[PDB]
Amino acid sequence: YQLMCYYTSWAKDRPIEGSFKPGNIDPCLCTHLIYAFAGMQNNEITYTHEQDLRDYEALNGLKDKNTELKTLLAIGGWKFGPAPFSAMVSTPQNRQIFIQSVIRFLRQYNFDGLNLDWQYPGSRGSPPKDKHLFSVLVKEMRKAFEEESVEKDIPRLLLTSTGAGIIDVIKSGYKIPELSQSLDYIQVMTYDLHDPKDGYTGENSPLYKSPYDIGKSADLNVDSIISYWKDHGAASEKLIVGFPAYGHTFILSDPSKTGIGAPTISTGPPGKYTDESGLLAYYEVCTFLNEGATEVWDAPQEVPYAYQGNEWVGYDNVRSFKLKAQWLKDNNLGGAVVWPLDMDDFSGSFCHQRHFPLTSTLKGDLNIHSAS
Ligand SMILES: N[C@@H]1[C@@H](O)[C@H](O)[C@@H](CO)O[C@H]1O
Repeated sequence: YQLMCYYTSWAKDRPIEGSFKPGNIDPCLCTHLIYAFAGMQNNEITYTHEQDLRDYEALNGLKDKNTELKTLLAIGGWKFGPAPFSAMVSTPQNRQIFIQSVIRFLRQYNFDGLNLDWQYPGSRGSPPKDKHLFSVLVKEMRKAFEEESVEKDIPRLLLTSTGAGIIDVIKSGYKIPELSQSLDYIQVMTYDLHDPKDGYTGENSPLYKSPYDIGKSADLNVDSIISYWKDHGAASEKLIVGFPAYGHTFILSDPSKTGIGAPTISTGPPGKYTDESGLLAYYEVCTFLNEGATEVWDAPQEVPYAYQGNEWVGYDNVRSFKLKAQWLKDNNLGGAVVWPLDMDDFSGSFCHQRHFPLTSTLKGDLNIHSAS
């Protein structure tokens, strides 16, 4: 199995004790490390900020301590949006320019591969044709990586891609049979399945359906999502399950109702270090628990959730990860991806359970392999 881990670029911009630098990561903890996000300019891959080139050098410099470790560069993301991709895949000319720049760029900075993260190739403003086009880009990109590897004579560069965790998004933007043929891996976004927008309390990455999940919500769970992918042509070995190191905060309209499906008003207040609304890193949830937040286990969905006053949090802990890692033996080889690493108690300061409690669990249960 593979233990992939995301390293956010804006993580080192958090308050000192909440700041995570690329060289602070354990080289033997993951099998694949993915870099926050790269940018695009003139249908050419490029960095987001000059500071980045220094993160690349430090990120790949870990391959000295762990020779089997592989690093990938991710382009895309939610903020990025579909617009730039739609325009880059529009013509074979633009396509060939991106692909070559991705090769030059990746080979120059010592990356072993590229992670495409086109947030939804068929929705959010992307036309239906992009479902077909996205497929073309992959087949084309896979082929050049292949030629480059033959002529230059070096291990081929990996090509992965994220995949929707929402049925209706998968149907309009992903050609799974063809895609599962050209990609090396598919990181499935099995998280954010419920958010304060829904209007009720829900869970971030539930393993199973909730006795309250009705209609399309019945599929809003790891088990159902993975099965849809598998049933539509995706190879189990190539599927990589999403493991979030954070939770989502809601605000109960009645502190009397603190269970799943409880009526909500809005997202929760920003956390001390991760400054957003609606979220809380794993280590930030530990403080919440430590300050008297009533912790309860969701048996039907196999995940935890806690609450304080009118503050509700749906997250994941070591127990939910272990339970999820055992389920992962659905020949769901390949394995899991931690999203994001910097949101795990990397220092042991907040959750007094040593470094990377969540990732350490996945690593042990997936028996991560490394002659080091
Ligand atoms: N590439 C990022 C990932 O960090 C995240 O796993 C995915 C689904 O949320 O969103 C993307 O934009």
